[PDB]
Amino acid sequence: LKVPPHSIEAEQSVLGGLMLDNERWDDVAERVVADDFYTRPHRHIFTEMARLQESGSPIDLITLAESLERQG
Amino acid sequence: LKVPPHSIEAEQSVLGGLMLDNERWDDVAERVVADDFYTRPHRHIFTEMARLQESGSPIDLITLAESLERQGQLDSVGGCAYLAELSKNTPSAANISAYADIVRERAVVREMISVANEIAEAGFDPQGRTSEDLLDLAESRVFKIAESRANKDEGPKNIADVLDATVARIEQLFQQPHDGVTGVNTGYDDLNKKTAGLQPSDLIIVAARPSMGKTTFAMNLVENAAMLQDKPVLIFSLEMPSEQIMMRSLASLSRVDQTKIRTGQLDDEDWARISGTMGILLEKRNIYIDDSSGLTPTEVRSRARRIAREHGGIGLIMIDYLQLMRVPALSDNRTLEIAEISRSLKALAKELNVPVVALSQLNRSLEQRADKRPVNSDLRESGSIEQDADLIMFIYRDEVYHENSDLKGIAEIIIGKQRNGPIGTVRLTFNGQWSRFDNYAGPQYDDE
Amino acid sequence: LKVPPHSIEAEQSVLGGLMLDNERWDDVAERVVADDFYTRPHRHIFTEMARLQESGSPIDLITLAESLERQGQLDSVGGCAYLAELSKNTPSAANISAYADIVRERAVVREMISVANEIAEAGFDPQGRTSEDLLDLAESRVFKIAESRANKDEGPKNIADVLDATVARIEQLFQQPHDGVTGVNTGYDDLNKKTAGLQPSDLIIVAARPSMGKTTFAMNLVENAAMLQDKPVLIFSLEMPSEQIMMRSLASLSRVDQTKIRTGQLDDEDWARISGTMGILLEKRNIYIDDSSGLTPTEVRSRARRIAREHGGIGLIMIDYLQLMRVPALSDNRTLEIAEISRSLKALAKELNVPVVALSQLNRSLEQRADKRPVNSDLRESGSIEQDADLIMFIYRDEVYHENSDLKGIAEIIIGKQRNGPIGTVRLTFNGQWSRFDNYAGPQYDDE
Amino acid sequence: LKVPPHSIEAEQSVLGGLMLDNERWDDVAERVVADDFYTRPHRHIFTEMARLQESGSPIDLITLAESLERQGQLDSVGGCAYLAELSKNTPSAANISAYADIVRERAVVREMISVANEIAEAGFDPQGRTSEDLLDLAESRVFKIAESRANKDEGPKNIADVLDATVARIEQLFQQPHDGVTGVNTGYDDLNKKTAGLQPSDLIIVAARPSMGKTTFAMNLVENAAMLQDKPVLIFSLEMPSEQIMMRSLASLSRVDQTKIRTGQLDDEDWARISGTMGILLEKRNIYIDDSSGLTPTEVRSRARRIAREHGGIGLIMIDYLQLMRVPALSDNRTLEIAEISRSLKALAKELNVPVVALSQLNRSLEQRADKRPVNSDLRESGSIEQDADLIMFIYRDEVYHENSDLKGIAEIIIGKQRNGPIGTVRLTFNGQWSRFDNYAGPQYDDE
DNA sequence: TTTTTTTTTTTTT
Ligand SMILES: Nc1ncnc2c1ncn2[C@@H]1O[C@H](COP(=O)(O)OP(=O)(O)O)[C@@H](O)[C@H]1O
Ligand SMILES: Nc1ncnc2c1ncn2[C@@H]1O[C@H](COP(=O)(O)OP(=O)(O)O)[C@@H](O)[C@H]1O
Ligand SMILES: Nc1ncnc2c1ncn2[C@@H]1O[C@H](COP(=O)(O)OP(=O)(O)O)[C@@H](O)[C@H]1O
Ligand code: ALF
Ligand code: ALF
Ligand code: ALF
Ligand SMILES: [Mg+2]
Ligand SMILES: [Mg+2]
Ligand SMILES: [Mg+2]
Repeated sequence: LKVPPHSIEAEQSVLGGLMLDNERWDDVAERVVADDFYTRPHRHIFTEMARLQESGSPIDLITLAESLERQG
Repeated sequence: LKVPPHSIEAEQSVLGGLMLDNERWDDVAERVVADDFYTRPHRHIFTEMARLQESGSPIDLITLAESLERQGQLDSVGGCAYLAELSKNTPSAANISAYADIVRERAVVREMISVANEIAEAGFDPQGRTSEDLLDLAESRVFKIAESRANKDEGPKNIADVLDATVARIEQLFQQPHDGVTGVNTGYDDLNKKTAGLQPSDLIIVAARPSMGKTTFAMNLVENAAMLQDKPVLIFSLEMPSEQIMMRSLASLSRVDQTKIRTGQLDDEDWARISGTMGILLEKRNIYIDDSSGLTPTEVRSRARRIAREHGGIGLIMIDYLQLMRVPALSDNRTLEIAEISRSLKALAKELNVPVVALSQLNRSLEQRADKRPVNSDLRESGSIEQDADLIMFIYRDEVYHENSDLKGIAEIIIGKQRNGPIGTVRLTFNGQWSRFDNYAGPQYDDE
Repeated sequence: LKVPPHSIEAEQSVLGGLMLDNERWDDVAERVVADDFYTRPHRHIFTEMARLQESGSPIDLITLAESLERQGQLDSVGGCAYLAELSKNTPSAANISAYADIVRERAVVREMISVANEIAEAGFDPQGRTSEDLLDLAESRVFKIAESRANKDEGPKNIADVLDATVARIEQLFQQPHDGVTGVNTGYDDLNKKTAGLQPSDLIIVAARPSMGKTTFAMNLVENAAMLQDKPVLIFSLEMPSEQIMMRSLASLSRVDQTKIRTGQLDDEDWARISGTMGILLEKRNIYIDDSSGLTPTEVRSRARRIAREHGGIGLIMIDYLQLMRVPALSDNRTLEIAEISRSLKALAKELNVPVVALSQLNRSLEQRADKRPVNSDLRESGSIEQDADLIMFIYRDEVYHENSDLKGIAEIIIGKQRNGPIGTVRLTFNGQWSRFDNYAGPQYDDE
Repeated sequence: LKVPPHSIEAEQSVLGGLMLDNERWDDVAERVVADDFYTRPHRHIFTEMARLQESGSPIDLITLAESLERQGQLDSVGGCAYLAELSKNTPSAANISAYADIVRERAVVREMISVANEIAEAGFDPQGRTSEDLLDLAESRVFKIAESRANKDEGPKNIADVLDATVARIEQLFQQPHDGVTGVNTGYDDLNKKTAGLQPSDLIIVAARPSMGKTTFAMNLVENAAMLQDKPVLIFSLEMPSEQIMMRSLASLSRVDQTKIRTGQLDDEDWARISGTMGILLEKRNIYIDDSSGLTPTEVRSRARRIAREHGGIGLIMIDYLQLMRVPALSDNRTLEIAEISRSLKALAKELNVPVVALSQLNRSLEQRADKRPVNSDLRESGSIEQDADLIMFIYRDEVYHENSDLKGIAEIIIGKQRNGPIGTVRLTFNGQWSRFDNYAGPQYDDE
């Protein structure tokens, strides 16, 4: 089982920073997309993050937790 | 087991936030109330908070703890540590609106779930109630749910409210003495008399046959808007590269034969003029160009939003042109695709409160007629282009069709539609060499 | 477990009665169906009985058993022995009707129980659904449940009652000393002669090409109706903001060129007239404006009923315009979507007993003819728009198409369809500056 | 084991009717012969009656038993007991026409099966026969079945018949017209000739564009049928309330301008006419009208059967209109939904033996052509409407499309299909004021 | 399977 090329640490840094700040969303929106993330959990979080952002709502742990909870 | 929905953390944040800043008290109070919480101690804290606010006492930890201790509810809700933890987990007070909005949503869902349980309880056991009564209770409960929302969806509005807003708008328009130009200045005084500028929230359209000056006129509008105000203007050039557009603009502003610019056979005076134009443009710096091809309506909206957010709003956006945009979801039916694009452009204008100037092409049926001036029903593939547009300007140069025309170098701006305003024709001198439309100083010919 | 209420005795008595006396099968069919039975074997037996009866085969203990064996359901239902026991249990079909109603009540109770269960699940597992989605779901389920109670009592039956009801209405109208007008007063004498006002329970339609004046005419009818009666009038402006609608209606009533109102260049006399209009509007307070975009037929019904309930009925409903309404279910077939919208609006008018005025657009095929007067088959996407409307009015302004036309500032209201009246043309004056249509007091031209 | 199709009841009913009435034996003999049955003893009986008719002896129980006893066939046919039973099965001798046709139809089907069996036999065992022999044998058999049917409208008339018809009709015309009609009266003499009335078990169709008199014509047929018979008539008005339908009927029967009735501006003379009409209608009391909306083929069948059983049969059924019925099961394919609806109506029509009139709409393609007269291909969603229809009438009014046409107030009924008789055009006068059609007494232009 | 809206080429009156 050859290891597919991926970097979890970079993904974790990107997801955490976006949680910290909202002004850089554009910086990452152009660069990466939901399909970019390797692990499905990260893919789910980014999709929820995008859904909140395009709704014009603040990004935070509580908002993300509820939004992910809504979709199960 | 099924746990009724609730957000303890959000309940913590809303309670925590107000203790720092009380200015957002109205925002939290109007949005949510103590009945929205799922945990009883939180309801007790908010009830105390509302009482303290009504008493004029500042909202803070010390005042809250004092009130709870005096009332004896401090033990029930915790204490100094518990209330300190309440504010500790708050991410930011500014976000409190979202936390309050979340709390409202959880309460609404709980209210709906309770109603569903009440409906199920009533249905399972008639308790002497007939079928019709059960329908009535369901209707009454549903109406209550739609009643407890407190609008939130812009339902029908009484006429008294509308009159108050409209008369206010007219009164403020009275004060500012603009004398004709309510919207963006077009730069051609004959055109301002009819359009009164490019009004915000409009979908303007410029249409003409190929090589009639459609991109030459639009760029003149963009140049005049940039120099006659201070807000950024955004250009989506899906047809030509950015370099070609700028080569024309230098020729227009500096009034230098664009053949020399494109070819490089420039003299000393031409260099002097171009240097003057460059200084002016770099002094303002409020023009943005995006020459990417085949953009979808979503990409157009996203990029416009970012420019507006960063630079404090937009003043005008131009699209060149409408039919080059793509909607991949609707690609089997070109008629539906064009209708979707037109609707999106109108929606974008409303959202940003900015005029959108989208160019368009024309059918070939115009060329089978004895009279070759355009009409509304010539717009290409135009299902709803004629219906959504609030203003339609056609460019017609008679010299193209009749060589011996008397109107040599006199273009006509035919206003084919204007929702709020008259229609007519405007004559402008066309200097193709400089890629420019100028005011027609000649004698005014009455329009029929 | 929560066993749903049921009465197998009524089902068994009905089944025995059908097998004994097949003549009373109508009594069962007019109260219950195959799916009303608590036990599935009863449902299979009823369905087989219906198939046999529809084929002319008698419903007895032999034919039903033979049919079940051929279809293979004889094993699932139990066999001939179960049918034999059902025959023994039921004495006679003398009281079959009472049992059928009980089974209908049980079937209804099972349905409302299921609806309550579904709603509870949705609240417990919204799966991301917003509060509105469940609200509309609750409304639809209530409407479906009440549907069985709408028309389930009587069918054709009497004619004597039809004559009694009809003659009574003629007497009421005869006694009432009205001047030909029986519906809402349009405000234009020539139009009242042909239409006799906007009749209740009708679907009126106004159509024309872009910028012909569909909204200008429609708002004039709204203003005249509001001033000439007391019941509220409701407006759905899916296209223009409420503010723009008010500016037009403020210019029409006060007769002030709307150019000044829009631009704010008003003198003292204009402010006097606008003040007079505001006084009159605020005295009545029976106009409601809703400018939400993209409303489904369900939302239109919900908001219309709420206004009627609060203010004791409606007098007129205006929609601007048909094609802008949405039906997400039928979002693939546009033709079916338009057909559904038209059917719903006609039903809404009948339900509330109030004329509904819905505007519409026209095809481009009109613009390829020598005679450019609209006809019924020009309505856009119009599957059943022509087939459902009770009255269709077209707006034609000749001066738009011929600059030399003698009819300058004259509009023709072409009545393209009317089920219960003549068709013809009515000529009015168009004052665009004021956004108004006026009676054509000038010389009258007989209509061929 | 596949049992060849047959109709035992038809055989028994035909035999009994012949025994009772002897003057109609010729009609039965021409339509069906002894060999056309399925059971040998019944064929023997028919041979006995044919022999008796050849000798001229009366045909009845006594004569039939005498002939059978003399020939020894009395025991073969079960004796005199079965001879009496044959008449006991027959309700009446007048209805022998339908039973004889069924016997002929089964005979044709049996012959087809035998030919198919012979075809399989030859193909399975060529015996040396070339493919040409097999094909020629098959072709000859097909022609025998097709040509061994008699009937009418089966080819070009020869010369001898034409000459006799020419001289015969020339002689008759200059003396008297000699109109036969001899059909289920529709009230219009010119229409009875081309249709022989509305024959039972058919599925008639009326089609036209919106607002063409489609409902006006159907109501006139229902009224005329009601007065000229005693059997009840039924109406399913899925579009207009019973009040509006009754208002039109009062205007039509009493010949009163229906605008006055709608607005109530009547006088003493008009009230006298209406009172007279109400007396006549209540005297008969044989019209039933249902205004339920969105019915299903099951619901109409149940209601129609109930009315028939209560009052002993239905003389006519009218539906307004076809496309408005609903079939929830097939609620995804409209084409299949309409196909099921049309099939169900035809099944009901033959099941009750009563004409069924169903209205239908038309496409918009009709208006595209230069000739706007409808054709059978214009029926809307016509998956199977044309196939099942036994008679199709289109309503046309040239005045609608041409103001200067000389056919003012003239409506053409275009028969686009018919089982028996020709297809042509029938002119009528359309008095819209009274919501009525009248016989075209004017110059009867020769139809080309 | 049916109804709708847009292009482009031919033939006729
Ligand atoms: N140097 C020049 N001299 C004269 N005419 C020119 C020159 N450069 C461009 N034009 C003219 O300007 C016209 C407008 O071009 P353009 O705006 O690209 O048309 P559109 O964008 O409507 O297709 C063209 O018809 C072209 O002939
Ligand atoms: N100040 C004005 N002077 C002259 N004509 C005007 C003025 N304001 C509006 N109009 C005309 O009134 C018409 C009204 O258009 P509108 O009511 O929007 O039609 P629709 O609603 O069918 O699109 C427009 O065609 C416009 O040209
Ligand atoms: N008083 C009247 N004067 C002239 N024509 C009338 C009058 N009343 C009704 N009509 C005409 O009778 C026709 C009947 O239409 P209708 O039968 O409802 O159409 P459909 O064929 O769709 O059922 C209408 O087109 C209407 O114009
Ligand atoms: F060349 Al073009 F619109 F025809 F830019
Ligand atoms: F602008 Al419109 F009908 F064409 F309101
Ligand atoms: F008026 Al209709 F079918 F078009 F009854
Ligand atoms: Mg261009
Ligand atoms: Mg409008
Ligand atoms: Mg009708």
